Amino acid sequence: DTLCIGYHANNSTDTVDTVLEKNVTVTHSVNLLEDSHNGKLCRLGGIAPLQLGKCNIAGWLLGNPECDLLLTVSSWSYIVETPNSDNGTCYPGDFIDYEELREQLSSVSSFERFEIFPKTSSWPNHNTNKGVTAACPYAGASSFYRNLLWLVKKGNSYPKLSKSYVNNKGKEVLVLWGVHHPPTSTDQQNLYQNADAYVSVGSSKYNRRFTPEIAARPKVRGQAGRMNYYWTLLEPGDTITFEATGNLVAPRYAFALNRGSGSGIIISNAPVHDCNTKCQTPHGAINSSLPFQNIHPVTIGECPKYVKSTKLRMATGLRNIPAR
Amino acid sequence: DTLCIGYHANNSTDTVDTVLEKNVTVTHSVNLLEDSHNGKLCRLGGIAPLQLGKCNIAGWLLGNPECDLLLTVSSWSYIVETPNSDNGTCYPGDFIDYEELREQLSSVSSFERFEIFPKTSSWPNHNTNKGVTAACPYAGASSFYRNLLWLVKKGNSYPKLSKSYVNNKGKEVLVLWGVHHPPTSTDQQNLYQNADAYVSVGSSKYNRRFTPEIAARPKVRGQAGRMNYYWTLLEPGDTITFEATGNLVAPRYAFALNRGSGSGIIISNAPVHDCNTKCQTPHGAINSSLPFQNIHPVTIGECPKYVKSTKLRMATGLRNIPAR
Amino acid sequence: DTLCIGYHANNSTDTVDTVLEKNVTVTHSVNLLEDSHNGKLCRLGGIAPLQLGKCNIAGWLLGNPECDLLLTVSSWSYIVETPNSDNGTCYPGDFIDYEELREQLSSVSSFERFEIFPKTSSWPNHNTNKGVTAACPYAGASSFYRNLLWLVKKGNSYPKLSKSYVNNKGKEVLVLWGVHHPPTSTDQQNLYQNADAYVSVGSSKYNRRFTPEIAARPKVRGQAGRMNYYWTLLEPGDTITFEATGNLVAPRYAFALNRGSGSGIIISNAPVHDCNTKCQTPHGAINSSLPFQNIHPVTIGECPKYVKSTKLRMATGLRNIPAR
Amino acid sequence: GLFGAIAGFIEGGWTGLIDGWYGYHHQNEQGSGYAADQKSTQNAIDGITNKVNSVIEKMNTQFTAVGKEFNKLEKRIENLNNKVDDGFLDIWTYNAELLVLLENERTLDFHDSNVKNLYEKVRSQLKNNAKEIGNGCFEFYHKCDNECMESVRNGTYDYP
Amino acid sequence: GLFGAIAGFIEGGWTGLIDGWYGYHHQNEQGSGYAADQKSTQNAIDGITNKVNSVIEKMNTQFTAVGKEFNKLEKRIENLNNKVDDGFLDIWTYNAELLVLLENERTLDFHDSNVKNLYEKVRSQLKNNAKEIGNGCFEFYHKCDNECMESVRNGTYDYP
Amino acid sequence: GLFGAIAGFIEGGWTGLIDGWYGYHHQNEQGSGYAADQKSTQNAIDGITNKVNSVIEKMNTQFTAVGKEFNKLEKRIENLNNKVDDGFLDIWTYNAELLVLLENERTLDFHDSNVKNLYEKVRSQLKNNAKEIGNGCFEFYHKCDNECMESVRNGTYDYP
Ligand SMILES: CC(=O)N[C@@H]1[C@@H](O)[C@H](O)[C@@H](CO)O[C@@H]1O
Ligand SMILES: CC(=O)N[C@@H]1[C@@H](O)[C@H](O)[C@@H](CO)O[C@@H]1O
Ligand SMILES: CC(=O)N[C@@H]1[C@@H](O)[C@H](O)[C@@H](CO)O[C@@H]1O
Ligand SMILES: CC(=O)N[C@@H]1[C@@H](O)[C@H](O)[C@@H](CO)O[C@@H]1O
Ligand SMILES: CC(=O)N[C@@H]1[C@@H](O)[C@H](O)[C@@H](CO)O[C@@H]1O
Ligand SMILES: CC(=O)N[C@@H]1[C@@H](O)[C@H](O)[C@@H](CO)O[C@H]1O
Ligand SMILES: CC(=O)N[C@@H]1[C@@H](O)[C@H](O)[C@@H](CO)O[C@H]1O
Ligand SMILES: CC(=O)N[C@@H]1[C@@H](O)[C@H](O)[C@@H](CO)O[C@H]1O
Ligand SMILES: CC(=O)N[C@@H]1[C@@H](O)[C@H](O)[C@@H](CO)O[C@H]1O
Repeated sequence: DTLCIGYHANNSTDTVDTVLEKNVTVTHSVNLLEDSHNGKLCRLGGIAPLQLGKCNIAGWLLGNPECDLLLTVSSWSYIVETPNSDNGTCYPGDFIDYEELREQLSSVSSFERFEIFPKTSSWPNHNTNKGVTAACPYAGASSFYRNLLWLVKKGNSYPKLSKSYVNNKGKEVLVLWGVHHPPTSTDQQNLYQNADAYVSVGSSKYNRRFTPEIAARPKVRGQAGRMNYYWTLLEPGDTITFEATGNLVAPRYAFALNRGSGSGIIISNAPVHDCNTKCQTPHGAINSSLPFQNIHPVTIGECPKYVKSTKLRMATGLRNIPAR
Repeated sequence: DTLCIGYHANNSTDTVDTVLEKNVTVTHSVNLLEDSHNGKLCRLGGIAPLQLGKCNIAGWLLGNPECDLLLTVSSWSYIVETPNSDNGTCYPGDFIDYEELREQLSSVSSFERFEIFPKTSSWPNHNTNKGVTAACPYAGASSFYRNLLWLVKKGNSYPKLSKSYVNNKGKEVLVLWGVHHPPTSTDQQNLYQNADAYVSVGSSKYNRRFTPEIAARPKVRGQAGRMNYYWTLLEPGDTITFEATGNLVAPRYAFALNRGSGSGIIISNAPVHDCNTKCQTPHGAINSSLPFQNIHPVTIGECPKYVKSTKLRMATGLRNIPAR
Repeated sequence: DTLCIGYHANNSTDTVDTVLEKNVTVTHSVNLLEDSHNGKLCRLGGIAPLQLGKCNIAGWLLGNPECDLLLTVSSWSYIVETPNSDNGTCYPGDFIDYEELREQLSSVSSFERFEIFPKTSSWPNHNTNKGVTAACPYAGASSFYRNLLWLVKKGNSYPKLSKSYVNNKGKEVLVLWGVHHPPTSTDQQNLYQNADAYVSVGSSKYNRRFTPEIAARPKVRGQAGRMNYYWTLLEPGDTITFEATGNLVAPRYAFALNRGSGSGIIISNAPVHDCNTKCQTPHGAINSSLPFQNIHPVTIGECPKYVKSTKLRMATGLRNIPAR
Repeated sequence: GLFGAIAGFIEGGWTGLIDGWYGYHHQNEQGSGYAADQKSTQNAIDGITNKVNSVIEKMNTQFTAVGKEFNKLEKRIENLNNKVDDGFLDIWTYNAELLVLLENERTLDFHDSNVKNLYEKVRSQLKNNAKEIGNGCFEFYHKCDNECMESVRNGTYDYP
Repeated sequence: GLFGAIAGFIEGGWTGLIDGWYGYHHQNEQGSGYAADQKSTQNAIDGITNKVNSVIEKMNTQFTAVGKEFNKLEKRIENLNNKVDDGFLDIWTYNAELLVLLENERTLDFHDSNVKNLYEKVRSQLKNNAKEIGNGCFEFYHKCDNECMESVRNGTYDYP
Repeated sequence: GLFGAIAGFIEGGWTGLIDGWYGYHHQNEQGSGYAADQKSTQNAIDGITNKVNSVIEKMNTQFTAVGKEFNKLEKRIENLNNKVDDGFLDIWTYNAELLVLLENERTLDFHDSNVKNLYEKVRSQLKNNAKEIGNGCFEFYHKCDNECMESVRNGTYDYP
């Protein structure tokens, strides 16, 4: 009669590495690295992402004519830009503190767009219909940004304008505007009469003055002139005042922002899809319990810690010695 | 006759966790995590901290009327701001590179305040008594910053002024000043006569020109105008020159700084107290030999490495098996 | 007859530390920490480094008169500045976004210097020979930057100049220029006639206007006036246009850059030497296979991971018990 | 093996044993077969389970982490930001692999130690009533029947 | 136990022993009691002391570390700065807990190993002059008096 | 020693042995000397080699890493950049020393375990044909000649 003491073994092929030996077959192990995604852009918190498509944040906020599709969107789980998001500022110029605005939008889950300065009633003494350009076309015809209003002189007169807005939206209000710069003093006069105009913008915390900078610059989209874009976040209860004797591209629509942490902007060519997830990456959604993933470092929602690893298997059983 | 080999055991209740088993009672252990403080703001190096109280760095350096208490302080172990440090720039305006100045003050252990431009002798041709405002009150009456001098025209004349200072303090000298911006050209003339004034400041390394920006802005503390604040650190032996034809809020007092690493600014509501410590945190002082602490990440002096841990006990003895 | 089981031992004196015991003599070990260098600045990729010597990036790019030695250099493995690299902007002034330019040069392995605006043919209507100053001397005589051209009025006339350049170098082109600021309106007229001049620079993406800022500033190198320096990277195919009615220090030479990652600028007093290496540090070259080094954190090429360690020896053999 | 048991003095494993990691074979008159040692196998399962959970606990969850843009004159901070992202990325990848690498060694040794102990336990139970054949087998002297084998397993056996 | 001694073949501890971690009981004619093994206990104390000190050495002291302010147009660097603070905070918390967690295991095994070795040492000293009862006890054959017990302890005993 | 062998029940090393880390002495009639145990020594060399390589693998190569300049109004980012450089510098120095410190302990225990196992292996080979003297020596009963010793080494011996 005999009694032996031994240990388990099986047909497992699982392998793990150790300090002293590589490729050791084990009886049981757990993979800690997630490496699969559905290659689709899904919704988080049951809300679809905002697909800017051919437009970029600039084109969206300013209202580039090629972004009308986005006009009715006002809430999203995250913003998506693509490798072909080129429609931004159709009229050549500098967008001041643009990256900063993008950073700001990263914590905005939605807004209430409103006509801060109604077009048909806010400018009794200035023309509001000739503000179009071939640089910002729509349906082949000259047009302009949907959220700004290019004001020009009325009957050879551009009186000092003064327009203010008091914020009672109970939240931050994003106000955008522009300053135009004709290529010649002749154009400066055709558009605004006043040779030496200025634009002035101010609130309790914002204060800035702008001067036309007349000069011909290399043409871009047919324009030798330039148009600079500005923005500011007006606080609840504060007031913003615009004063100008020419060159002001006035705000038309503005946005009352709703903050809602846990969001951002991502660049992806992955297709949006009727689907849900708790974790989203530029390549597609992850659906896993594993502590790690090597899909992508950029992530949105509840996800596994990104890591450059190719393999991360932890041994649970023992060395497998079937000796068959 | 028998001889057995055994191990210690006792009434210890200490517990520690291990990779394989949680909550293991041990015979001896050492707690490595410090989690106690005296909830008081004490002095380091035998020097009291500078309690700005209701004022903030701006109010302190500019000399806001509500900060007279700080006037006689010129050395500290660290600066303290509270949740109620609101008295800063009583006159609405932008304080340029303010955060940077704060960063600069973080390595200043003391200074020698001096009247760089004596009020009663540096401005023979300009008025030095009408520079007050209801925005910076004191004892109910209109007043102004203690360390600046608001210069205005004298008998309907504001001659080009030119004032220079050569630094022989043998150390950096912090010079602060302002540029005023009336809301209307009428006020521009009442205050400075010259419609098109300018302020010019220069040293061997600093060089900047300022232009009045006239315009009515939303009122703040009753002011539709604005006042911008500037500063620069004049190097030993260098010279700073002020030239202006109006709108200059001249320096009155300046500071010769003494650097002394190992200090900073903290925000706290903990009360200052007649006490000493080698380690200070916004919640209170630490007095420990332990390698860690989970009191606060912000620290001043010699302190234990901050960590998010709740427990960090290291086993020294062995598993306690009293088997009573 | 006896048979014993034992272990190796020898005359080794190697020591290593362990969690439980310090200074343990071992039979075999490997040092993982490299701590030796040749104290020389050698070439990488078989290319010598650019030794700015007494000049700094500014002096080099602008062409300070004391840096003629660097004129014929156009390719390097890395740039070297010394504790005595003081020759930069000989004419007092501000060099805008200077650090940024330095950062840009860090990935430039070489360039093709060319005369963007030939001196003897680009300015028919302005003087091109009186642009020298005692602040930028050469051979005791007044001179100026080799890569810029200080234009002044011709026969009491300074017509509006307009000069453009189209980039076909098939790569980024670094264009540098300056804006002069006389100390008095008298000098403003002696130099440029026009009391109210302006300089304008533009491309598809760059757009900026400059105004003379007349004022006497503390003298530096004899100058009460100032000269600000600017630059921009003109993209392939783009065009840069200069327009001015005075005060423009025009570009003379520019640089077509060649990017070539894996390089940078270092500060060192180590001597350049006819030698090669795959790893370079400010103290000297490293030639090792070891995973670590404590020579210097700044490194260029293929090097061991820097670390603050003094010793890093790993035990391979066993505890050495010779018991002699 | 660090403890000389697994793949050591007990050369191989039993594909036959299928109720645990550690067990006995036994070849009595009444018959043969395999039987797993619950006591052992369970304490091991608990320990390993607690180990894997402890590892996962130490690693944090990745929440919203998106990029930032920088303009043409912010190359220095663009790089600083990049240096920080790669920085922590390399740190955590290092931590994850190194932790797993080191614990795999510890886990295997753990099993080796368990087999070893199960043996020594059984050994001191039988004492003189059997001899050590090798390969972790004990050849009895007093013919051990089925209920006798079981007594060795549950540690009751008891017989000087 | 990794070495099968503590909480293993020597089921419990002696609240009675109070001069060290490892010791002997002994029940001679002259009387009973407990006695700690200095040699063992001290080498352990030295090792553990050196261990704790080594851990503390690896962790650095926290000096002046205060925040920074950023204005409304510096949200990107404010976040970069925040990402760096949380970054290292999580790294060090990880390092501190993981180090302690892992060394606690090692420390317990260390003690287990020490008890185990003390036994085997005593065992090979007595050889035939006594038998292994279990629970780490040796029952003598040649009546071992008080000064005889002591000889076993200080490792002098010596008697084939 | 963690396994009680090296510097334990086998007090010292043999400067005489010079073909490996582990070996036998042997004192037969025909003569004495030393002989290294390839099987053992090699498996150890492989393991240690694999260990050192694995450590080096985990550490990355340092490529071009140069400083950045900041003007007088960029002290905040200059410091942020400095906090990041020192930050990772302290992390990696920590990782490097701590890794080496901990593996040195493991390596020494590894050797200790190997000596211990070589002994137990030899021991169970000789069984009754010799006695355990101590210091890891076996005194034979049946006079073991040179080719007899060799049989013990290559594990052939075999003789109940
Ligand atoms: C309104 C506007 O911006 N127009 C252009 C359009 O002409 C161009 O084809 C497109 C893609 O290049 O970008 C913009 O949409
Ligand atoms: C000199 C000055 O700044 N005065 C105001 C004071 O009137 C106000 O009550 C306080 C807090 O609201 O802020 C400032 O101290
Ligand atoms: C300030 C404080 O509360 N610390 C005291 C310290 O002064 C004193 O020397 C020590 C003596 O036990 O106790 C605490 O450490
Ligand atoms: C022209 C120029 O900027 N070079 C200067 C030179 O003028 C000066 O005399 C010397 C001493 O500091 O340093 C540089 O060589
Ligand atoms: C050659 C020249 O320009 N002379 C100056 C000299 O007067 C001055 O003392 C020195 C240090 O600043 O720099 C230059 O050498
Ligand atoms: C037609 C027009 O509007 N101009 C360009 C056109 O040259 C280009 O082909 C097109 C597609 O990239 O993008 C437009 O912006
Ligand atoms: C998003 C997805 O496809 N993953 C699914 C999840 O939706 C579902 O709630 C869960 C239930 O077990 O199983 C996951 O695999
Ligand atoms: C009298 C005075 O100057 N202090 C006022 C105080 O009355 C008011 O409640 C507070 C509200 O913010 O603002 C302070 O400036
Ligand atoms: C720069 C130097 O002298 N070091 C050389 C190195 O270039 C060479 O790769 C190595 C092995 O070939 O030998 C070193 O001595």
